Amino acid sequence: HKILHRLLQE
Amino acid sequence: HKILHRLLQE
Amino acid sequence: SLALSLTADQMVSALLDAEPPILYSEYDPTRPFSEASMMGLLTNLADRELVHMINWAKRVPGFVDLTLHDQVHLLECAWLEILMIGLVWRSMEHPGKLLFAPNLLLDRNQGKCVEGMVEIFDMLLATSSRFRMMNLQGEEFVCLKSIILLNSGVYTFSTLKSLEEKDHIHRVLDKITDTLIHLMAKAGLTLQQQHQRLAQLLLILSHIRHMSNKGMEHLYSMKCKNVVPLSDLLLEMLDAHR
Amino acid sequence: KNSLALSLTADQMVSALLDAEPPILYSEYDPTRPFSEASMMGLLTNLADRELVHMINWAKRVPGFVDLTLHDQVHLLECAWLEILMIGLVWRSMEHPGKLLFAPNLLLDRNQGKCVEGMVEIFDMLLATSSRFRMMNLQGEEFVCLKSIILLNSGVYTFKDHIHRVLDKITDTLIHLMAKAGLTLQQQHQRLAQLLLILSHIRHMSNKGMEHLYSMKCKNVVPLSDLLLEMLDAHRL
Ligand SMILES: C[C@H]1CCC[C@H](O)CCCCCc2cc(O)cc(O)c2C(=O)O1
Ligand SMILES: C[C@H]1CCC[C@H](O)CCCCCc2cc(O)cc(O)c2C(=O)O1
Repeated sequence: HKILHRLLQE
Repeated sequence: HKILHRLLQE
Repeated sequence: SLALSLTADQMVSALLDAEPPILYSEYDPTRPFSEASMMGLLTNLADRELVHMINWAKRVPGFVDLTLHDQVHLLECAWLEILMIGLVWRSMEHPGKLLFAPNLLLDRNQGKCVEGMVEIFDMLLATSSRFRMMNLQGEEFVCLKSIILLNSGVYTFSTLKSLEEKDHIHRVLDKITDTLIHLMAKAGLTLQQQHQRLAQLLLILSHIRHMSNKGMEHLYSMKCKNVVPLSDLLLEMLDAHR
Repeated sequence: KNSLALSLTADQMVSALLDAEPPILYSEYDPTRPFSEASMMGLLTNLADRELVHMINWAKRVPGFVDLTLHDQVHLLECAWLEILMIGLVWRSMEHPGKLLFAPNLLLDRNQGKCVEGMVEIFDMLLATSSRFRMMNLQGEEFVCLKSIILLNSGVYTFKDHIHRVLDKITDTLIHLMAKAGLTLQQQHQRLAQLLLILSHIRHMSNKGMEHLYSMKCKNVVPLSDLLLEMLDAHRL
């Protein structure tokens, strides 16, 4: 749910 | 004046 | 893992192709500088650079072989070091200046416009000077930047399996070392000069760590002083450093 | 003007560094357990103070160091002192997985780290470094090289030509030791890189440690030597 986590996915 | 000066010079 | 199946030429090409672009600042040269606005410019730029950095990281051989949580940790640890090495690289041909962007060159005097900033400027300028002294090559720079991504958090990572995750990183690191030596050998350096230059280059990473540590404390104080709002990404990055 | 350091062979460099090694010191013989935050920090800062005195005398014996001006010697030590203490601690602890051998009679684990606010995080980093060195089979001859590299390198950018030549001589010496130990060329440069990359982590630990020391100064519970206070102040932290 971290922003970094999401961007690393998306 | 620093302890360090004294130690380096002793 | 194709990452470990790359020749030195192929690793260099992969890294060169992965390079993010040089961004412009929204710098309005008519607006008189305040501490709030200069930090406004810098944090805005950092936030935009961070997005490209995340996508660049995905393209560094070996990186996406890691679990997502491991990728998050490595970027959390390395982000400011990676910004900084990039700034220093951009600034190399501008003695006494930091080229945050082609439209935003600042010298140490402008650094004093922000409390606690000038000391950090001086360290960055000294690094740029060192890069210039060494005649650092673009191919060497991209290797070092990928070394930072993979190395900086490798010792601050659960189970015996989480350890295998660390082993892959070390193998990729060794490949990049092989690549650096390959570049130097191609540049006509003797064996002795290759080992010496490799050391010189890797020792600068210690200074980059130091600058990043100091910068992180600076950012924290800016957050506490609350004179420039911080992007949510930047806040979470800072938060990861506790 | 010319430094004797640059004229040394690899064996002479290795021998000079081994001979220069400071002794392993003891902590207090009081067996009172467990510790308090005040008493643990008391023992650690007392030990740091005593090791520092030996460090300043060790540095004077690192080839090329006394060729610098007094002021450059002071700068380098002020910048590197905690890194140098830490690499020494990590080296001493290498044969004790899971523990930090501060002294032969003060061998602590991470749980004991929790006795001090903000300390367990640092213990964990040191323990990781120790484990890494153990897994790389770090040799004493390599260790003394790395330690001298820290002394010369850490402050050099915040000033250099003499220093960089001496650093080069130490790289030559490290490579000498690895070839001597039977490593191929590719293994030598890979190992050289592996060791130097650990120095980045040591810098990180030192920086976290310096913030910890500052907070301890501010909490004003644990007496700190004038020497320790002056080494801390140098970091304007
Ligand atoms: C001068 C330094 C201050 C760090 C501390 C600051 O408090 C952190 C936030 C400012 C970041 C500025 C910055 C932006 C960028 O795109 C690349 C960079 O290397 C930097 C940077 O190095 O900022
Ligand atoms: C665990 C670490 C905490 C540093 C922060 C502390 O706040 C610094 C003061 C305590 C120093 C302890 C110490 C003593 C010594 O002889 C060798 C060392 O490596 C250390 C040391 O690493 O202290």
